[PDB]
Amino acid sequence: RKQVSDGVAHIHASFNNTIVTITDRQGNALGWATAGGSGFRGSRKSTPFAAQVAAERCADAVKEYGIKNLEVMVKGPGPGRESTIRALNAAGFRITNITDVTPIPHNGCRPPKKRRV
Amino acid sequence: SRVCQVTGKRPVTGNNRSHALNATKRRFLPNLHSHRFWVESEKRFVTLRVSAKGMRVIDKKGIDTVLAELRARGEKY
Amino acid sequence: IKVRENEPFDVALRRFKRSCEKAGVLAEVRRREFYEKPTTERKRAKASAVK
Amino acid sequence: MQVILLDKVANLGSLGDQVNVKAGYARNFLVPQGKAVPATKKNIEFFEARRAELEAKLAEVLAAANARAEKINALETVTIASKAGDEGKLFGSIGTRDIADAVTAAGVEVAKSEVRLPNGVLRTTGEHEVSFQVHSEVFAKVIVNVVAE
Amino acid sequence: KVYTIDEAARTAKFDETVEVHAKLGIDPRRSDQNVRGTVSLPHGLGKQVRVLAIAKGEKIKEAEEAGADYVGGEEIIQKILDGWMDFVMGAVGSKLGRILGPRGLNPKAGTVGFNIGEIIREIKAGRIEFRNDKTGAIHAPVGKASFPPEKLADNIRAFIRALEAHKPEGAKGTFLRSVYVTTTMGPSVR
RNA sequence: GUUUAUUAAAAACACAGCACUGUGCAAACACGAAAGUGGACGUAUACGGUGUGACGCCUGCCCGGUGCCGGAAGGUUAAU
RNA sequence: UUGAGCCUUGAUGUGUAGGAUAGGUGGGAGGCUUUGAAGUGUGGACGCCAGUCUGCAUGGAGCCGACCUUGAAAUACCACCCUUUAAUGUUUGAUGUUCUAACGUUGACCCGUAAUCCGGGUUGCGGACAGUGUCUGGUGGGUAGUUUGACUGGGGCGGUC
Ligand SMILES: [Mg+2]
Ligand SMILES: [Mg+2]
Ligand SMILES: [Mg+2]
Ligand SMILES: [Mg+2]
Ligand SMILES: [Mg+2]
Ligand SMILES: [Mg+2]
Ligand SMILES: [Mg+2]
Ligand SMILES: [Mg+2]
Repeated sequence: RKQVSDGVAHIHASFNNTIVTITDRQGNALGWATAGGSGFRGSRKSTPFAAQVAAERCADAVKEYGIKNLEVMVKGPGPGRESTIRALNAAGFRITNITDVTPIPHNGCRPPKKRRV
Repeated sequence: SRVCQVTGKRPVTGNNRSHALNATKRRFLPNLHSHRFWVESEKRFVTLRVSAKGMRVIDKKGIDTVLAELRARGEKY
Repeated sequence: IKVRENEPFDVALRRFKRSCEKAGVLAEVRRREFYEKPTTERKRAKASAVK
Repeated sequence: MQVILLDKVANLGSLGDQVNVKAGYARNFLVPQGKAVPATKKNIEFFEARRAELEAKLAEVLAAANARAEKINALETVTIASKAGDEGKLFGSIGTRDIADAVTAAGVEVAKSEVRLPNGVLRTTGEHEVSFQVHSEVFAKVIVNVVAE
Repeated sequence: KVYTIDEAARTAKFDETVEVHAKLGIDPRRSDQNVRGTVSLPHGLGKQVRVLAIAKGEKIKEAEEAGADYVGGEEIIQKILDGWMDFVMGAVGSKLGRILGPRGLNPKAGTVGFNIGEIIREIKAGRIEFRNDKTGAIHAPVGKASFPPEKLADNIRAFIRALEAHKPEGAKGTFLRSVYVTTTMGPSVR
C-alpha cells in the first residue's frame, strides 16, 4: 500500500513509558510502537532500553512505505527520550531536524497535589 | 366510513382465537388508503378512498371503467 | 528547542535542551501546586546565592 | 404489471416494447405522464396491427425514395444550353434549381433541393458531375454537359 | 463434462498418477468412511501386484500364482522379526487374528483371501485391480485411477467407483467426483 | 383550609416548599374505534406523572433480589 | 457499500532418538526451472518480532530418495483439503447515497366565500420514509372471566388422602 519517503518520528516520552509513532509531514500516522508493548512491564518498561527496542520495532513497520528522511519531534521527560532516536539513526534513517515539543503551560491548571511517599 | 369505493369492502366481525381457544369478538378492517388518480379523460385528479385490492381492480379495469361504475350507482366522486 | 542540523555528522548535538525546557519548568509544574513555599524555597535560593 | 411503453423511456423502455414494471412506477409516474400503458391484451394487438403497418410497408416505399436513382444512371446526361466566352468556358453556369429544374423538366422528377453541384457550382463548359439526393444514404451520380449553342 | 473429461489428461512419463477422490458427507450423527476387501473396479487396469499374504508352509506352489509375487511363511513370522528397515496384504478368516505379529508399532493391510481348499481356484478374480481408501482426517476417497492408456475406457471406473456410495449419516450431501495429478487438476460432477 | 350529607372533623386529605421523572410541540398526557378535542391560543423559568410536606439543622451505608435505564458481540427465538 | 451462505484462485504447521519449524492419510522412484532457479538486497505483509511467501529484482545453473533412526519419511511433485485466514464474484438482503411522482404537512397563498371547518388549486417543507391494513414475537391487573379441594370431636394451624 502507498509510499511516502519523507516523514516524521513522533515520540511521547513520559516517566512510566515512552510511545513512538512515525507519521508523514501532514501528521497522518504511518506506524507506532510502545515501550510497554515490546515486552517489559513496570520498572521494566520505564527504561531507555525498552524505548530503544521500541524505536526499532517501529521502524520495521513504517519501512512499509520506504521512508527515507524524517524530522523528529520529542515530547515529555523520562528515559528513552533521546535513547529512542539513537535507535532510529542506526535503524537506517536520514535525520533532518530535531525539535523538543514538550508542552509548557503559562501557569494555568492546578497540578495534582500529594505524593507523600 | 371505512369503505372501499371500488369494491365495497368494509369492516367484518370475527374472533381472536387464543391458544386455549377463547373467542373474543374482533374486527377485520380493509387495507384502505386515499389515492389521487390522474384521469386523462377528465384532465383532473380524482381521489378515491380505496382498498389495496381496489387499486388492483383499477389497474386492471382502468379508472375510466371503475368511475363509470361509481357513476352508474350514483356513488359521487 | 529546534535543531535543523545540516550535513556532515551523525551525533545529536542537542545540548540545547539542557539550556531551558525539560526538567526545567517540567520537573517544576509536574507536582505539588506549591503556592507559598516557593517563597520559602526561593528564600533559600538567595541566602545560598549570596555566597 | 406488464404494460407496453410509448416514448423511449430510460433504463428499461424502447418506444413500443412490452416490458414489465412495478405498479408503483406505472401508476403515479409512467402511464399518467403517458409514457406507457396497461398491457390489456386488447392493447397488445392494438400493437400487432402496429407491427405490420408503417414498418414493413413504408420502407419499400423508401425503396422508391431510392429507385428514383435507378433512373439517375439510366440516362446519366442532361445538357444545358450555356455558351462559351473566349475559349470553351461557359457563357452561362448551372446550379441546383438549374440541375433540379433541368432534371425535373423531363422524365427525371427530383425535388429542387435534391441536386448537389458542390459549387462548380459552376464556371466552365463541357462535361461535369453532380450528387443527386433523394434518400439520406442513397443519392446517385449523373453527368452534366453544358452545351455551348 | 456431463460425465468426466477423461481426455483432460493431455509431459511427465505416464499419467496413472490420477486419483479417485470423490467427496462424501460429514459425521453428523454416526456414519463411517470404509473400503471393503481390495476394491477392484470393472477394469483390470494392468497391475501386477506384490501381494503379501499370511499363508503357510503348504501354499508356496500355487498361492503364489494369483496376481501377486510372494507369500510370507510360518518360520518367517517371528524369525524374520529383527529389523525396522527389514520388516495389498491380508489374512484368512474364520478364526485367525494377528496382533502378536501384525499389531505393534501404523500401516494399512488387512484383506487378501480366506482359502481352505484352493490356492487359486477356477473363478476368483478381483484382487490385483486397485488398492484401499478409507477415512483420513476430514473425509476419505483417496486412491488412484486409470492412466495414459485409456480414454473413457477408465470411465468404467466412473460409473463403477463413484457409484460406490454407502449409506450417508444425517446432514450431508456426499457427491463430488474428481481426479488427475502430476501436471494439473480438474473434473466434473456426481 | 378539606372530609365520611345521616354514629368518625382527627394525628386523616389539601397546602406553600423540596425531590425524582417524563415531555422539542402535530409535546408528553388524557376523553375518543374515528374525526375531533382538552393540555394551550401555552412552548422546558412550560406542561404531565409520582413521592415528601412551612421552616431550622440534616438526609449516612447497600444495586445481591424486584422494578426500571443503557448496551450490544454471541446464544436462544415469530410470521415469512 | 457492508453482515451470512455457497464456488474457484493461493497460504501454512518450533510431540521425542535426526542430515531439519515431519498437518492426516494417498498417487508416488523422478519431475522440474532456460514457459529464464538456488540465495544474496529491498518492496506489500501475516505474527506467539520464533520465521515464513512472493509480484519484482542483483542473480546465472543443478537440487534429490528407501538412504540407518521414527507408532507415521520427504520442500522429489500433485491433490480431494482439515488447522485458520485472505483476495474478484453470485445473489440475498441489509446499512448507507440521491431523485420525486405515491404518501404526510397541526408553514405560506388563491378561489368557491364577507368562513380559524371542509374541497380544489399554487407554493414551500418532508418523502418512498412516516403512517395505516393483514399476519406475527414480546409486553400487558389497564380491563375481563374464573380457580384457589375434602377429612376435621366448630373452623384454622398441624396432620391426613
Ligand atoms: Mg357523619
Ligand atoms: Mg361529628
Ligand atoms: Mg412540575
Ligand atoms: Mg405525609
Ligand atoms: Mg437515603
Ligand atoms: Mg381480576
Ligand atoms: Mg360465568
Ligand atoms: Mg371442610
